[PDB]
Amino acid sequence: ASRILLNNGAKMPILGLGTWKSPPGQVTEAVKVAIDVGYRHIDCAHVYQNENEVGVAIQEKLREQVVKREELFIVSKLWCTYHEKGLVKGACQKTLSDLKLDYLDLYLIHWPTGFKPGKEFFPLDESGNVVPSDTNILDTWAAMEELVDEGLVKAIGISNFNHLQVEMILNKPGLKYKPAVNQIECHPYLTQEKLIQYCQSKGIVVTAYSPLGSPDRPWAKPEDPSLLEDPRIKAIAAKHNKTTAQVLIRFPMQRNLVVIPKSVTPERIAENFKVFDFELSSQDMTTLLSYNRNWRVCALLSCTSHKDYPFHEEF
Ligand SMILES: NC(=O)c1ccc[n+]([C@@H]2O[C@H](COP(=O)([O-])OP(=O)(O)OC[C@H]3O[C@@H](n4cnc5c(N)ncnc54)[C@H](OP(=O)(O)O)[C@@H]3O)[C@@H](O)[C@H]2O)c1
Ligand SMILES: Cc1c(S(=O)(=O)c2ccc(=O)[nH]n2)oc2ccc(Cl)cc12
Repeated sequence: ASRILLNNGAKMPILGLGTWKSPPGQVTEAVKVAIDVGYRHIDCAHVYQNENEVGVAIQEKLREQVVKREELFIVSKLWCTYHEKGLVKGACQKTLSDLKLDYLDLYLIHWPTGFKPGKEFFPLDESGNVVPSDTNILDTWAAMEELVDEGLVKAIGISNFNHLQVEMILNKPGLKYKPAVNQIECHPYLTQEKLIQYCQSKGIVVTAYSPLGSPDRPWAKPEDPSLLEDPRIKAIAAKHNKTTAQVLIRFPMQRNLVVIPKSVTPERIAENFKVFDFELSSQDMTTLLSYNRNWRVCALLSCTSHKDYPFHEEF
């Protein structure tokens, strides 16, 4: 099935297009091509600095009547410098304005860590540590709930929250809306079994980011493990007459996850969508899971002293 039912009663496409690092002069075409070849879910964020250009593509495809707005599922994320109650609505509205939308399908707290507001996305002290905000995650959640009640967003969720932080939200006094989604890094080298089971047991849908291991991440080191080049994964793909990327995308789908591979290459955008016509066996799935090594693309390494840094915790 192409969509998963969320705890807000809406359905979310299990395959979406990622847009982190998609250059602004390429992302409009990427999103146009994606919609043309079947994608109905785009993963966005203000911090990616390309929402205007994503929006141009969405608006053109709506105008062309390639798709209806109700058939699209557009996700964005509240950046860390906007955790303050009085800044959340304006951050959401800037994203809506850039994406050329009147509502988002899903709006996520991008990270649990709040930073000092201002122009800088990573405000630093003179010694290089990120400068925190005193705003706690629970008050930021209350501000997210208001966006649902104002009609700006259909669903709210979280991203990069560890198990205890998810629990904190679920245990919030006076909680009005549960998170619909927790978007986390997940691939065969970071399989996330504990966090995924917890979220799924609470009815929170998990989205897997960096499913191909983000080979374009800015801090890649040549010695790092490489999913797309792992001969063991290549062998599973060859057995199924699929590409390694197609296996890497199908894998989270069969764990009841949503998955958001990024590409700006038209052929790969189309490739990555052709994952609804084959099945990995249970043995394939367990074999892929066995490759876990707790290896992260995204460890927010500049924020490790923040009180809310998510990755000291086991999960
Ligand atoms: N919530 C968060 O904190 C967070 C963090 C990280 C990522 N995300 C989201 O998750 C999305 C996906 O993660 P990601 O961008 O880190 O990396 P990814 O999707 O794991 O990998 C993207 C890279 O793989 C390449 N690629 C794509 N399809 C390919 C294929 N079929 N064959 C070979 N190479 C292929 C892309 O190249 P080309 O583009 O050159 O084709 C790009 O270099 C992001 O774009 C963003 O939307 C969210
Ligand atoms: C890692 C990391 C990043 S990132 O790598 O810039 C990133 C990448 C992509 C993205 O979508 N979000 N962030 O930002 C953070 C902010 C707070 C914390 Cl605790 C960790 C990080």
